[PDB]
Parts: sequence; structure tokens; C-alpha cells
Amino acid sequence: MTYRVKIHKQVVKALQSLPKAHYRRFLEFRDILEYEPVPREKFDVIKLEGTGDLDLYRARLGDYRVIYSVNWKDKVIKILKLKPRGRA
Amino acid sequence: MTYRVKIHKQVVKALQSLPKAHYRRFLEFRDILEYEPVPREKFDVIKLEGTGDLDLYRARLGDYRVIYSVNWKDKVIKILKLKPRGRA
Amino acid sequence: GDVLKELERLKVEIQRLEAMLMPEERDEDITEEEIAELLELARDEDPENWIDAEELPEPED
Amino acid sequence: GDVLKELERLKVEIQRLEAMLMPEERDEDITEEEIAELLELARDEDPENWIDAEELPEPED
Repeated sequence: MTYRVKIHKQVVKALQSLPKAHYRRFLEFRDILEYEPVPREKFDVIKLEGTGDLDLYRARLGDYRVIYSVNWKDKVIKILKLKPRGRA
Repeated sequence: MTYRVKIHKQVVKALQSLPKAHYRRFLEFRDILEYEPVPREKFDVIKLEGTGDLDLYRARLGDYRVIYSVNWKDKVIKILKLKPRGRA
Repeated sequence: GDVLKELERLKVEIQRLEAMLMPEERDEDITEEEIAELLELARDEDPENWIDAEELPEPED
Repeated sequence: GDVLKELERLKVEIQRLEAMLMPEERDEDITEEEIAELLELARDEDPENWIDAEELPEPED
């Protein structure tokens, strides 16, 4: 439970367009995020904006990418938005 | 004017089984490698091994990974191996 | 309780330390712009915009 | 080979530095044995085992 994970409303909606399989992967990402805020190896994550307070990150789940923030002080991880494979 | 890129013979095999579009992405990768040895933002490059002199990097060229080395002293870059999306 | 929360606290600090040691970076797809909007969103605390991930559905299969 | 070649040398050093500040990171399926092997692969200086990347032509449509 280390970290509390929250999802933005619009992400939840976009999540329903995903195949059962992809959704399952997202839930695993959520489960891991609660223990490890930056699972670099397993999700090829990169720090977008680092600022001592909240950091922005980009995780790769395969067919798509998820961008989220980590509030170290409050221990809150927020799933901000989703993105395509990366058109290249 | 900058780095000299080489491709190992064993890799040529993997290359000719690459769809034309993916192959083209590889030739572009090669050209950027000539000036920017670690095009992180462009091909999600990570440093696998950092023996300060000769390093190993893994680059993503879409739905396949490219493993290469950079020899900082020789200014030589070698394309070593090609890999799938990557989980098992 | 008090001993374990301290232990969890330490774990967090250590994790944020390694995060600190990570270089900033983007993908073509992501602009400084969008990053600004993202920090903006990240700091938005209005409930209507969020839901706990734990209350997400569990596979149908 | 000039002051430019020297300018080139500085650039290489700077990029080298950028790389040094980077953290070692691997993919789940990449092991120490594979790394050790890639490493030996990279040490090969046999002109015949490699081909100049620039020998490759930009394909016809």
C-alpha cells in the first residue's frame, strides 16, 4: 500500500477501449506502482520533469504509454494520461 | 562530422527479414548515430553497460530493439544485435 | 506502527533519492508545453477529476 | 585532421560525459552473460566480421 494511486477521470474512460489483456497489464502496473513509484526496468520508465516535489514520468506498457506524477511528500501517484505506441 | 558506425555480419541476417519501413527507420537510426551516439529522446536509448570507455546501449526502433556499443576512445559505434518487442 | 511507518518513510526517501539520480527526458511526442499542463494537472486536487485506482474493475474472463 | 577535428574531440568528450551521468539500466531479458558476450562482440576488430554502416543504400520504392 506504500503509495496511493489515483487515476484521472478521462484516463479511466480511455481505459475501456483497451483489449482485456492490455487492461490487465494496466492493473499490474497499478499494483507495482503502489510499492515502487519508478519501476524503471519493467516499464522502461523515464523521468520527464524532476523537481524534488512532484515528478512527472512516462511508463511504457507496450502498445501505449502512460504519464503519471509522483508526490513524494504525500506518497500519491497520479495517472495523468495515456499516449499511443509513439508514432515512431 | 563525427562517429563511424559498423554493423556486425550476424546482424545483417536479422536486417533482411525486416519490413521495408522498419528497415528505413534503421537507416535513419544509423545516420543519427553518426552525430548523436546516444539519441535517447529519439529512440528511447538506455545504457546497459557503462564501462566509461566502451558502453552498451539498447535502442528501440518501433517493434524491435537494437543493441549497440559506443567506443568513446575510438569514436566507433557497432550494431551488435537485433531483438523482438521483448518479453518472452 | 510508529516503527513501521518510519520504515516505510525511509523506503520512500531512498526511492525518491534514486529518482533524483535519473536524468530528465522526453519522447518527440511530448512537449515542454504538455509537460507544463501535466504539472498543472498533477497539482490539481479537485476530486471530480480523480478516482482511486483500487476501485477499478477486475477482469471479466 | 585539424582544429575542427579537435573541436570534434571536445564534442565527443561532452557526449561521453552525458553518457557517464546516465544510470546503467537493462531490459528484463538482457542478462549479464548476454552483456558479457555483446561486450566481447564489440571488442572484435576483424575487418571482415563488420561492414561499414554507410555501405547500406537507401532502398527503392
